[PDB]
Amino acid sequence: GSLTEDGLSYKEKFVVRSYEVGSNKTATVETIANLLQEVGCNHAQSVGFATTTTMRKLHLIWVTARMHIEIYKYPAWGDVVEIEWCQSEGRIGTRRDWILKDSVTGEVTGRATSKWVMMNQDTRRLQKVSDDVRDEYLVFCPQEPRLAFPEENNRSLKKIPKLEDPAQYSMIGLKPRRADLDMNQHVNNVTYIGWVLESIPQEIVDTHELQVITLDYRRECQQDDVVDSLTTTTSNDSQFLHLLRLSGDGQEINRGTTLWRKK
Amino acid sequence: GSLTEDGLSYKEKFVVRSYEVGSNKTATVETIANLLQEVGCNHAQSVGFATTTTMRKLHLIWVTARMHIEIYKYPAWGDVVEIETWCQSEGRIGTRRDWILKDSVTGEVTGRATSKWVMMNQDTRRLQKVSDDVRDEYLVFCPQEPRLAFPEENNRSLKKIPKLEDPAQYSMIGLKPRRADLDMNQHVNNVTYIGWVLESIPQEIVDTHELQVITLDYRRECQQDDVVDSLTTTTSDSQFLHLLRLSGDGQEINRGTTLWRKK
Ligand SMILES: CN1CCN(C(=O)c2ccc(F)c(F)c2)CC1
Ligand SMILES: CN1CCN(C(=O)c2ccc(F)c(F)c2)CC1
Repeated sequence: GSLTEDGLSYKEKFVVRSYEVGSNKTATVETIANLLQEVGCNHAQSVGFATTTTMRKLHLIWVTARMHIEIYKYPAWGDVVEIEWCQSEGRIGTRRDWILKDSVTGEVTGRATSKWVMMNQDTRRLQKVSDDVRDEYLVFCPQEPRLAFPEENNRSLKKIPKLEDPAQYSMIGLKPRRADLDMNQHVNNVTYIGWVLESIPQEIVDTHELQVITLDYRRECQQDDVVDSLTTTTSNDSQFLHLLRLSGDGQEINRGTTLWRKK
Repeated sequence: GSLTEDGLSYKEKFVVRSYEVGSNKTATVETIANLLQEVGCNHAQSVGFATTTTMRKLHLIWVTARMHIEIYKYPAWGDVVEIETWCQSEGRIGTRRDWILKDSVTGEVTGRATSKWVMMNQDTRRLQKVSDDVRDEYLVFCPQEPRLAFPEENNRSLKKIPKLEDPAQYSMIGLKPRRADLDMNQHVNNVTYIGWVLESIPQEIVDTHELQVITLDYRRECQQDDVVDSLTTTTSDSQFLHLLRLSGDGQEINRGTTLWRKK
């Protein structure tokens, strides 16, 4: 992987692995999401980091509030996928975008965008971005807007409602194992995507392909918490409303939507 | 990756990823096990496959009976690990696949693994002896003289494992596979069982020790709709005896042993 000529974006190639594919012999959405986080980490490392010097002084971290992924073609086992930046969104937080391409044809096969908010590591209290922090990362971002999802009214910015009981489908008693934890023993963001998809019926997975997924992150699941995954059909295309909540008290951890197209 | 000059073994390099490491910022044993299966698949493809032509017509497959892994140093996040793999004939009992893991920079051996494979009819699940016809079709891809990752006359890779007796000292109950735990044929990945075994090791052992050796016997497959209980008892460096069984009837699926060294 490497930063581009202007040093304002990062590119990396990945060869799709045997254990990374589903029944279609193409990468799962969870493998794509893992590759997006890997290229994001490599971009932060290449530019000097993604906590800045002022963030470490105040015990502040970047946390994901929303993830949005759109896939036109899932790369097959053995294929090479090329993934390509960050932007300041004022005092609200930051945004990270990705473009996925087939290495052989050069065509865009997917795109993703994510919203990040500033949070104190210890109290877990959200806050706005200060000017000192904002100026420290602006030298690594394009100055003009560069959007993976430019369109006037697009799916990446839609407000998601809260699923009402009873859910049409459900998967109960989901728990993270050590492989679901990151280097700081926190549940990996990609695990929640997998948990959301656990309540989609197998017949939908067998006859449709996942085109879009939008996930809001409200609260972290601790490695000792238990999760329930709920889904209701809202709709050639199928749409679903999703809700992840703590098995006991029913505390919301995530809400999302998926859009699937017939194979 | 590529076959070596004699075409009797295969080598591949991997750069350790951010999501592949544990709290010590080094690859987990599950990431190593995934890399071993990936290099094993690439070796089979490079030599024309690991189901042969007579196996395909007879509805015959290779299944893992035992996996044995020994790690001296886990590669750190961003390091390059080189893995060499080869296969060997073990008469009519079955096949063996061995691996050697090395640090790419120093060239030193950082780990080694061996696995026993048996012939099974894909449909009835009935074990079989290999027989002359299938042996002759894959002997042209194996070294003729013995090449062993674990040569020592009387080593840990060939030890008989006893069955854990109730009550277990430690346990993790209600473990279930999700879609990310399934391979391209919707079967639970072999690496998932390693993770399930490790779920019953207390966190204090993981925090103060490093996993040096793991030996796992595969007796029966977990179906994606089955529920598993993971049991562990200290037998001692620390040693543990392990048992995975179906949550309902208590049917054995796996048995194993782990050896850990103080950090
Ligand atoms: C490691 N974390 C990062 C963020 N995350 C959350 O669950 C989360 C918690 C509090 C918030 F305010 C928020 F926007 C999101 C998923 C996993
Ligand atoms: C498909 N993978 C999953 C793990 N696996 C087993 O659990 C297994 C089942 C029956 C056996 F006879 C046996 F030796 C092993 C086979 C390999």
